[PDB]
Amino acid sequence: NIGNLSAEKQISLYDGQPFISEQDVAAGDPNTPALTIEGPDGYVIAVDAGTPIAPEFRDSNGEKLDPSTRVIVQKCDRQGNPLGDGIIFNDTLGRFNYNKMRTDPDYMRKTAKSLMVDEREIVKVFVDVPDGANGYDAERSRFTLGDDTSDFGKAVEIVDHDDLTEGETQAVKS
Amino acid sequence: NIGNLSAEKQISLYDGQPFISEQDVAAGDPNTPALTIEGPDGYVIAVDAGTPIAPEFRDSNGEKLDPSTRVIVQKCDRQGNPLGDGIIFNDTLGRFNYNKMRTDPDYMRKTAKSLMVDEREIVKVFVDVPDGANGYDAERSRFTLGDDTSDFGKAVEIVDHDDLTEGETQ
Amino acid sequence: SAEKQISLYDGQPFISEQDVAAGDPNTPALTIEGPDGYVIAVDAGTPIAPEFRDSNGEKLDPSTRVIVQKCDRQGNPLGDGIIFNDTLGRFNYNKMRTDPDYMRKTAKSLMVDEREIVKVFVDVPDGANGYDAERSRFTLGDDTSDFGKAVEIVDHDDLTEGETQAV
Amino acid sequence: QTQEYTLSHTGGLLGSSKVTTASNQTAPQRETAIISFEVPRKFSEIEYVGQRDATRFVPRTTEEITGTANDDTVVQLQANIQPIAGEEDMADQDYPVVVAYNVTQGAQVEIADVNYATDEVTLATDPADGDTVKLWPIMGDGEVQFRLVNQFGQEEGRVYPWATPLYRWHDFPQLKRGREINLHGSVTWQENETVEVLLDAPQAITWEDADYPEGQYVSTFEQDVEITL
Amino acid sequence: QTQEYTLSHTGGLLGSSKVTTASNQTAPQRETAIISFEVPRKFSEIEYVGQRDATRFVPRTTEEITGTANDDTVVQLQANIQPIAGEEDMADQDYPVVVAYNVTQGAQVEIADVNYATDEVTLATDPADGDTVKLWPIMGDGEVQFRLVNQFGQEEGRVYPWATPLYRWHDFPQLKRGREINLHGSVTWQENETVEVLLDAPQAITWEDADYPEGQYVSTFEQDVEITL
Amino acid sequence: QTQEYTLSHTGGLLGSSKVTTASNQTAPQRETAIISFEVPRKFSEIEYVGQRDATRFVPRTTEEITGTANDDTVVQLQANIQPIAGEEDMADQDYPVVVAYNVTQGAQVEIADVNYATDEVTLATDPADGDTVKLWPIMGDGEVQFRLVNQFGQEEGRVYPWATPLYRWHDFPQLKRGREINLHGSVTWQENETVEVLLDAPQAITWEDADYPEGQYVSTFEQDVEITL
Amino acid sequence: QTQEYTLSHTGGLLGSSKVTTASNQTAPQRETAIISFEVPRKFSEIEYVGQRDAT
Repeated sequence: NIGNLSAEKQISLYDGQPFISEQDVAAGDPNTPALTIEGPDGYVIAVDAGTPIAPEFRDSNGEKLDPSTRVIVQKCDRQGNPLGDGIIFNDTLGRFNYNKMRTDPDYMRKTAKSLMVDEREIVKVFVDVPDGANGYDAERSRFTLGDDTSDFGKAVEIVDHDDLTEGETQAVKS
Repeated sequence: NIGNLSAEKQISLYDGQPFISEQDVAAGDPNTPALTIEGPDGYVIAVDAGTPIAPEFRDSNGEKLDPSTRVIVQKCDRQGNPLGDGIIFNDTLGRFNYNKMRTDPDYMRKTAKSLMVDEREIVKVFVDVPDGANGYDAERSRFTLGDDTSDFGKAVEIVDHDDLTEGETQ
Repeated sequence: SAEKQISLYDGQPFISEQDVAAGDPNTPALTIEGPDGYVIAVDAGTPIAPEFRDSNGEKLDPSTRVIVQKCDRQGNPLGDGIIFNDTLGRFNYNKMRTDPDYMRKTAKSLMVDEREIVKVFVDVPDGANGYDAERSRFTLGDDTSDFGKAVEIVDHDDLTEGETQAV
Repeated sequence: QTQEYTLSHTGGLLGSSKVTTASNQTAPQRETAIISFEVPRKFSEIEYVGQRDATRFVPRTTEEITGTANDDTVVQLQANIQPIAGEEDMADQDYPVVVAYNVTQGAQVEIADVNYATDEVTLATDPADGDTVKLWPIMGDGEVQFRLVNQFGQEEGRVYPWATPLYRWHDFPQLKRGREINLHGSVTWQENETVEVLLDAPQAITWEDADYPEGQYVSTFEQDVEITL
Repeated sequence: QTQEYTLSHTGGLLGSSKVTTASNQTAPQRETAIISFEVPRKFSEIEYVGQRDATRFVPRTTEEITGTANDDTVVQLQANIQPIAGEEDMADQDYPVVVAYNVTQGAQVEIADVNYATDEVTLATDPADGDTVKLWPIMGDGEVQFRLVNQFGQEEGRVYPWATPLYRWHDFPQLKRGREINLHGSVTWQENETVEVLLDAPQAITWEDADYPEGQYVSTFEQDVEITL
Repeated sequence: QTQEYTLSHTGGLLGSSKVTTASNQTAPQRETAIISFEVPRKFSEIEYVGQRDATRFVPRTTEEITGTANDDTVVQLQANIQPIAGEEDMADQDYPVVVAYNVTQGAQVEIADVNYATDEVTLATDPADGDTVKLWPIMGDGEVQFRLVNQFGQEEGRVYPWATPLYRWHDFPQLKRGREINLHGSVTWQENETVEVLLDAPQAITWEDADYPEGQYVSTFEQDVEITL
Repeated sequence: QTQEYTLSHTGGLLGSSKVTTASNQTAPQRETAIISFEVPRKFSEIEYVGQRDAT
């Protein structure tokens, strides 16, 4: 036997997934997104007001980039188009204290507000390296958005679009 | 002139199609599926309570693997996630007599029950090669799911998702 | 539904087996045994694949015999209730696994409660090769096919006639 | 006034003028045409109905193989081979899957054994140095469709959009009720509304060579129809 | 008659016969199985409940490193390293992230310093030419899931469809109330309805080597359960 | 309390004491007995019903053939041979119509070809001068009947007065529903009311030789019954 | 939400991956293809209307 479950499911995203995408980045090119999250078909996801992030963004040589580096998470509709109305987590890089901030409640950096993502809506991770620094690599890097295993932290909430009657409403929301 | 046709169309699946997938397999590895069918977008398909299969599964040397081998058709939602409630064709290999069973009614072997596949769901063919067998290959093998050319055997039922009024319900 | 159509064989947990020597019909080569909360059922006719070969992968002497037999608890054979008294030198394995008419149906129906044994006694009379199981197999059903029958398993939890089937 | 009839790869109801045969494109695979069916002078219409009407199609290719002093007896083919109805036992295939013919010796070349899915063959005889042989294995690994023409080349479209494969074609035993072929489609075409079969495959095709032993025609297509007189 | 209990990577309630251990596939990454849990002879059922029940899993890999006359003291690893609970200070990691052992000298090999995210290490000692050393860093950059079996291999499916990563696993400090792990899922399995953990990662895993110093078992998995007797 | 069961030419439900085997009379053809069926200690009764119940009977004879320096490879037999189910192709007879065994070389003797209705055979091998070979062709050209005994030898009579031939017996393929045998007759016999099969033929019969290769028993008879416990 | 746009033999709204160019067959004249237009990742649909639209 297995216990029944709701459509709502509590998860934590990261790099090595199919629907997410990434790419390397060079210094002084903030408009290049190093991560491109991308709505799966028939799967809405949701983020409440505060959820952790593990912005692990290191060098080719396995070193966190310059502390003057900055990270900007940002919502995007289709058309590959950024958007100002809707944006999360404008912050620096050399602040997080990686080794513990994936763990402790206190370091743990939550979002600015909530979010919703229809069956195809994009999110991007712009990375402002100032200039003349070391380039970015992804294989020596990670990223996350949730704390689903633990008991104090929050997690990302996924739902299958078929299991709702308000899907048209959220589609109008966009 | 050409005749009108319904949205329902009668086909038969096999290896050399694009949306289907496959791979090679080693002995003693059931959970590595040899065939991975994936739902196309805006195309539901359907299978009634019984439809033939031609589970051709031969060797690199073009030889059918051991009779103790077993085949398992299995339904899956997306994420490549296996699923039990929903499963077809729990069978051994050494039972078909390929060269006749593709054709005859008595040697024919239908499914367990019906099935439906949304715009994207997965179906997997797991293959328990227990022991003492050669590595499986696919180019020396084929597969089917229906008999549409014939006049007694059943066939798959494909539909474009737009033509229906109950297509959203299914 | 609660009913399910299956087909048994050697490589399963609840079933058991053992090697056998010549002239020892009381040694069962296969021992089926009721799991807990899983009743099964066999109608009046169902296939069998009585593959029973030698160490050297050869069907034993045609004068060999197979006797399927029901057993209650106590590891005890039973006379009232018996299926498939037959020889060995009869099946023509390679075809009988497939054809509808080389196929072989039981004598009568059967039920197996949560703890009831079935045995497959094998009369190798004499002057023969010893039996091995690893070079041998067995079945009881063809659920895959159409013309043929299969074993009907049910979980005891989903019933109200469970007490009647226990009587 | 509706009567069933049969067509052919040759003449018949068309005099070898309202029909043509043709090879295919190989280097670029193209869904080319090999055969047409023009309505002749007389008829009011023709009708095809898959799921009611039959079909037969026996395709073979061609090659050229030399010989050697220390001749090989063995060949490989870049055209996948299968049986037709059952085993690969050339005695009982319902028609052979390979034909061979020596050119120097104007005589057949019998087969000893086949490397089945390897797509190689062993022969019975011993060819000679510089001796030419022509083979005619069957054709597999290729699609087929039907379509139509509006008296010019403006296609109406196609009978049934989905294709059909030829290894499968060989596989289903012809000549057996129920096990016959009955495709899907339902059409009609009047005078000069010609039909054209189409094929997409790497390999060639062969209708004639004038040296093929068995009856002047390497391949064939044959078909049933329901005609209005 | 419900009592909580604990499982192990070894024996215990299973006698090392109703449990197995196994490595994984590396060259093709596959979500393979490393460990099972067969119900033994006795029990009526077993229950797991994420969000109520705990878990522990300490995975390590293996390699082989020679030495040199002008030995390096320095190594690189194709397996990303992180701390466990806090800093990378080997004195106070709550268990080391690396273990080393010289083979010629049947003795430990202590560490001086770690190149942290570079995934390189400096050692304390000086190996010799042709001298073998075995390492056991921890395993990161890999998923994990649970599933179930219907007495054959027919999977019911999976406990909870979404995976969990192992660098994260190390990150959360085990051994602290609230900071413990409690996954999501709720299941039950009776006799011979075995469970199997699954892992998808590039790198290998190691359960035993017979030369690992610290207690015969390179890795472990341990777990809480609620059993009906 | 009626359950179907099976009998044999050996032991089984009789312990090889309530059954016997026997050869026949040849020089004067006599409708002799070869096999009996005594009710054993236990049963209340036994029932046979032709047109409901089955039967199997595989009879073979024996001879002795020497060899020669310029050995023959060829033999003739005074016992007419036929196939069993179809052709005389020893590969696919459903059991051979001939068996052979050299005595000096304790080994089989394989067959090359059969002179079919001539009742002669060609062998594959070359026997030696003074070398002995034992053959076991099948038995044809003979009748069969059933009868009954009243605890002494006073026959009740016979089951069904008309006989049945053995070439016909071989001809009908055993092992096929509908094509099975179902004779005519309906009987019952209690304790010590033994049954005896009867055979009238010129040729001998063989149950055992202790040198026959295939399973200690040259021939067999097997049968279905409906027993009251 | 309908807006007019323009296409090209190169890139543009397709990144030179959802479009291809190609030569033609000459020795046998064939009504071959030279250029395609695959819908890219994003759009819901595209519309062409002769007697309204240009080329």
